[PDB]
Amino acid sequence: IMIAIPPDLKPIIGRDSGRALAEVLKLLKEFQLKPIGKKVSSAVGFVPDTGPASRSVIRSIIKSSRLEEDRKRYLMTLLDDIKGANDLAKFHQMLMKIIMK
Amino acid sequence: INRQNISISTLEGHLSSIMIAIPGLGKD
Amino acid sequence: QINRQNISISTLEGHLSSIMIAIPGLGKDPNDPTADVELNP
Amino acid sequence: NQILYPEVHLDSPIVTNKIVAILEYARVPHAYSLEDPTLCQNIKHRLKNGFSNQMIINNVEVGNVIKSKLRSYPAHSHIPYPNCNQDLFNIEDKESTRKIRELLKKGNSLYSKVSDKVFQCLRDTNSRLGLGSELREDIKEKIINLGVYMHSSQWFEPFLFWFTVKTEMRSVIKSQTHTCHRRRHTPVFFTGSSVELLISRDLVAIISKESQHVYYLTFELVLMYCDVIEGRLMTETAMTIDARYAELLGRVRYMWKLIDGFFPALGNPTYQIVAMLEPLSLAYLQLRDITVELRGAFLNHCFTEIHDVLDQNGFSDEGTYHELIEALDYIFITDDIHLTGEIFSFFRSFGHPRLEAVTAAENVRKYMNQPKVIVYETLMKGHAIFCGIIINGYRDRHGGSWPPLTLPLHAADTIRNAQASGEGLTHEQCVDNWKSFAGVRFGCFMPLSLDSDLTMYLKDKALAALQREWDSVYPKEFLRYDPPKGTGSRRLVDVFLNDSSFDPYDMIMYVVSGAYLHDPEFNLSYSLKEKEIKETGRLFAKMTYKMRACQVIAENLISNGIGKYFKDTYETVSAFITTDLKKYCLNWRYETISLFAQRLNEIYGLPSFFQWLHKRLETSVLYVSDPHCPPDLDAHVPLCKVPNDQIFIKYPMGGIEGYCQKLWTISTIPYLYLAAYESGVRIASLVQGDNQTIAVTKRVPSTWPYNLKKREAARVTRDYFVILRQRLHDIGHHLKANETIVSSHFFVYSKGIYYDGLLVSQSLKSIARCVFWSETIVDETRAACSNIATTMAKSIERGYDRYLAYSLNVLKVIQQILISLGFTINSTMTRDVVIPLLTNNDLLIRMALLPAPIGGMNYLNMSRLFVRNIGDPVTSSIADLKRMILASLMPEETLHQVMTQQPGDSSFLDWASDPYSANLVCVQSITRLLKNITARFVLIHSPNPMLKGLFHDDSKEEDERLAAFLMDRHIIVPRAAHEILDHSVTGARESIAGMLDTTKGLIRASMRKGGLTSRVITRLSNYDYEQFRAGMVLLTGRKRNVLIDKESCSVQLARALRSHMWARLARGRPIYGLEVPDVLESMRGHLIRRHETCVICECGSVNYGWFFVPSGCQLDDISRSLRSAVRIATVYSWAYGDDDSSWNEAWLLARQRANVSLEELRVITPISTSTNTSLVRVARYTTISNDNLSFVISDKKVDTNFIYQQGMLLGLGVLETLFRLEKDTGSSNTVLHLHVETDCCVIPMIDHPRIPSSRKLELRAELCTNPLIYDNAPL
Ligand SMILES: Cn1nc(C(F)(F)F)cc1C(=O)Nc1ccc(S(=O)(=O)N2CCCC[C@H]2CCN2CCOCC2)cc1
Ligand SMILES: [Zn+2]
Ligand SMILES: [Zn+2]
Repeated sequence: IMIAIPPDLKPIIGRDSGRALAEVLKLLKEFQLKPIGKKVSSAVGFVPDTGPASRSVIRSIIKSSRLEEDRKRYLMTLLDDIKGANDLAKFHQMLMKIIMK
Repeated sequence: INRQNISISTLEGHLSSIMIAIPGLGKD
Repeated sequence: QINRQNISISTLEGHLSSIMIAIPGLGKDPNDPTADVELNP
Repeated sequence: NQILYPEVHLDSPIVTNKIVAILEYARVPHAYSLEDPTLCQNIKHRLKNGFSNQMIINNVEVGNVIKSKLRSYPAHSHIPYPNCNQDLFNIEDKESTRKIRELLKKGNSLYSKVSDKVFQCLRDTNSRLGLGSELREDIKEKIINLGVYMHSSQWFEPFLFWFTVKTEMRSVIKSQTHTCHRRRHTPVFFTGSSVELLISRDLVAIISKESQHVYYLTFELVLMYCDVIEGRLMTETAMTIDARYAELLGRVRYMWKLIDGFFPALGNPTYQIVAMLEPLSLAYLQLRDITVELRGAFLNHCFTEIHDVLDQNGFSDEGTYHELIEALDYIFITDDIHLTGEIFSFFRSFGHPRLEAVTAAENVRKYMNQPKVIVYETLMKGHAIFCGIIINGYRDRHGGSWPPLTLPLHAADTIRNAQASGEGLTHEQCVDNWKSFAGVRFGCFMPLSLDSDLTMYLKDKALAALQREWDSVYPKEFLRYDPPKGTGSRRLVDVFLNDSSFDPYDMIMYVVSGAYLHDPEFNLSYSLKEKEIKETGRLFAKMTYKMRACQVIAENLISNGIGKYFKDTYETVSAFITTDLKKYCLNWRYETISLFAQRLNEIYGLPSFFQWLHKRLETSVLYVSDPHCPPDLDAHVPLCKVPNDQIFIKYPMGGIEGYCQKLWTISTIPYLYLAAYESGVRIASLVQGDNQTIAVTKRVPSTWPYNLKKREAARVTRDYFVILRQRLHDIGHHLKANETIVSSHFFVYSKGIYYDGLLVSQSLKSIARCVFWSETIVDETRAACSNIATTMAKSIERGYDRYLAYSLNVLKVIQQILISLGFTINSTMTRDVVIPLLTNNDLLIRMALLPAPIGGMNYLNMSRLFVRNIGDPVTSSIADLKRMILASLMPEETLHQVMTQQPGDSSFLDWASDPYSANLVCVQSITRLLKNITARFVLIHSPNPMLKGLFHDDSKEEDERLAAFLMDRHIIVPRAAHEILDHSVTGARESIAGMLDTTKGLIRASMRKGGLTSRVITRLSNYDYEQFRAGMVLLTGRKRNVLIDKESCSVQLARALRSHMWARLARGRPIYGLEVPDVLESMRGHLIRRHETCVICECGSVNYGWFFVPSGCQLDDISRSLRSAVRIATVYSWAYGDDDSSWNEAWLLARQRANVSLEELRVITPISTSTNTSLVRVARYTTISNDNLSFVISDKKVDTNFIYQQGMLLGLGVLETLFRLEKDTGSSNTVLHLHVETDCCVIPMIDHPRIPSSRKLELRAELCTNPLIYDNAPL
């Protein structure tokens, strides 16, 4: 009854006949909700990334923590040199562990 | 009767999955 | 068999009769024809 | 006509068009830059044509003067607002404001004359409660040198500057705008030490000397700056004098000093960073979460938005961003939760953004016209849940049945059996086979409650001119063509009253018939909102008369009928999801609303009625209009041929905020419950203000790590949020990811930001709003001296210090009387009273210290600081004066003066309409009196068929007659008289007249009509002289009273006071049932430590409240059915009480209320033997015991003579003020005894059987039949 439209067949009739022109071709039907991933930084769970916002919020966590000031400067120093998504995330896990301790 | 039943069931399943498109004009 | 056919027919009819209250319009008067006249004069 | 002084506070939204128009008329060069050249080019072409009028002839001279003077400083520049907002906060000069300087200095000297005595009295009061023998010695110095502190701040000079400028401007405008004198000479450019003001009729021009920066402002800017600076001064003083706010002081000071720096460089967008305050506060509070995965969640998006706004404005560098991050860090990161939420208040103390008109419609025009795609299956499941909820809602209250309900067609035998038998059903079956409900059809079983009251229509609003004449709202000059005349008024109340034929089922029928889709006059318009903090901001909408009426009727119907349906080992944990709700009304659609609209059209009887909004909108064009934003047109064309651009909104689909609110509110829940089912967890919802909150719960095993439970809650809620976002995107509404906050501890609501049981609050929110003039039509000292005390009493309970609040109130009152008496724009203050007051000193301070209910001008008595409501506002103030004269703050003569002051002249009816005031000469409220005198006329001369016959010419006559009959007996009772008269027809008229509000426009209209006599105009405009005359004569009168011995108690004193005062109507007959003892006179206390005795508990006193708190380390964290208007009958009958013969009169007045028989009344009334809280923390650690409190006077089953609630409130107050500073609770546990003794306040009451009737009763000879008035045909 219609052309193969993603099931590979999902018919769609607009309010009137000729009103689907906005979402028929923009494959290429509609920009759907982005998949909320536990690996991509989203408001349902915080994970770091290469953005400067990540470094800033990490420093802010270190400052707001109830951790000693000498150890605060310790992690400051140990942090100034890190670079890389994987090792950033790893140090993040270690930091969560230490502060929850 | 069996093929008629299954054909009607597939048609119902087709019509149970349908999108609705809305324009952005009042009277075209 | 025939009862299954009729219940499928009624399901189809209900689906169409509920799509016609939200498409909307496109007919003689499908919007709100079933409401009684009014509760009070 | 001269009784209308200009406004005294900012109420309009700043608009950068008005100032530009003013200056372009003035032909003064400027530096503003606008988006739309419409206004500029239009005014340019008009002035080129050469049209002008008196206002232009006026505002050209000011420009010529500025042009003349500018040549003195040849290196000047205009600094636009708010790019200039840095200097205008530090501006100052010593010379140009000299008068008010001497004024405030004299005020400070006056205060300093008695500061010591005030401290002595306060310390005595404190010691009386057993809180020690001396306060914390770091307080006395502040209490004494309070004035010095307020003078040694850093905002005093700008405050003086802007206050003087504002008063000068008000004087000029009020003097000129009245047509008494038409000829006028231009003002001259004043001079001074460093500034030079020019005050035109509408603009202010400031030119410094060393900087040569030039400033042009308007009346609105002047008002706003005055308010801002005054608030900053009061708040900084209140933080300085107190100690608890030590580090908060530094924080706020740094915030001010920092953000004030971005203004001269960033520009208007700075208000975005300003608006970024609350989210940052919530994120920094989240930083202390217990599930380490949530830390920084919202913080990441906040920082991303900050970096976005910076990189967009153009600060492409990165070190600046880093430094801003560090600064915000130092500002917000702290260690005290109760102070984490204090920055919430200062969010408004940076001014307001100049918002245009285009960039407000540019947002909604793009958010409305945009296609969408929904999923039929999800929509149907939602509809199924909705139908099910309705089914259960009706199944309750009806024995569990579906009698008038739907009729399925092919539903499964399971669901059909529920209807067949009568049980209920849950969301499970509905979401399982929604295919069942696909095709049901209801039957109306709910009546339209239509004659309940007249509140909705009477709530004042605006309107809009008819569709064919929409260019009326613009003035004549600001267009390129002459507009037409607007005949339809813009006053809802006036249009609704001056009608002739009205009946609500004419509007409903108007909609049902479908005429509203061809009514050739309906129109809708948009207008900006004031006091916003976003350039986009918001708007609000007004429309035409019939459509507005239909809308409010429909809203009342839905909110008065079906709306009430949706009102409502292992344990439960719960997370919290908060999200904003703005920009949701622009995302509904017909396709998604039609189902519920159809179902309501079914269960109400009305066909095709509950979907009118989109059906009418989709063919009507909207636009936003302000008197200085003109549409770029050549000549008048209808509303359709306009191009959809830059002010207008053609053919929208989404709704408009506010309208049909309840519909959306009750239609959104099924999606929530669907997501809840899909995630297998129960939820609850709430909407508080401008953001939805949701609480998702989950069951867990009892014995477990608390942290583990709080982790499991978050784990569940993550999946739940994912599912809910998916479903809402399926339906069409995209719940954004960033703008919501997941938390394990807290959620914001109106009163405060709740957090894990204890509520944190912003105490300093109210202090910043105590000002020198209350908001009224005629500025009145009696009004301002109350507007001060109310805000002080508010700011007290939210955390501040009682003693410092009292001292600041006294200082502000003494500093307000001086301004109202020696520096004002009033014209009645003659030298012959201005001098004899200012020359003397002790008289002035005495008049300023004496309480109000006795005759002075002070509106905050001591007993009010602790309890919420005081007992008897006469005996309270008398005891207050007694304590003052004991502490030697006032001489001895004052008591006799007040006891022998000269009475007034009052009626018999006001004694009933206000049952506590021992009335004095001219102590009324001008605005509150003018309201009624201007209401009664319009309310009596309107032919509306809804209020016919309710208001004859002889209203006041029957009023006074009924009041006299009720009152005059051998024993007077004001309380029952007040209650009955309010519950009778006269009370109905009074309530309607008061509920109907007034304004300057309506008052001026009634004046032009002539509903006020010139005699009354004189009596009103000559008022404020009279309170001063009376206070002078009371404070100078020299009499005595040999019976007065100042050791006689307050109640036995106030009885004599009332009697002597208004004896002209008592003739010696007593006055009973009005006075109770005062709290702070008969309540001693004692602080039981570990190992000591209890002196005042052992010297003879035996009754006392017993409080106990342990050493728990905390303060860190842990034939009648469903009555109708007839209900007044029963309460009135009980108020009259059981009187054998007077049962006749009781029945008579109840019948005048409504049609009821004597037997029905007697059986429906009851019969008695008488014919007469979560604002503090330390409360949750106490254990109150009322063991030894049973000893009350006569210990009877009568109302508590002293209020046990007030006793407990005082106990909790002192127990709180003990631990205000220390974080922990100390070493040991503390007990508190609170004894009372009221033997000197006992009344030897002699309860009479009843006052026999002593007058021939007389009423209206024709019982009224108006529908609204109580039902003369109820059953
Ligand atoms: C479909 N969906 N899902 C969710 C949720 F996220 F919670 F799941 C929420 C919704 C939804 O649309 N809510 C909703 C509910 C109501 C309105 S509103 O127009 O009436 N208006 C504006 C917004 C805030 C409420 C109200 C204030 C209007 N002021 C006007 C002046 O007087 C005082 C009230 C608009 C949208
Ligand atoms: Zn005791
Ligand atoms: Zn007493």
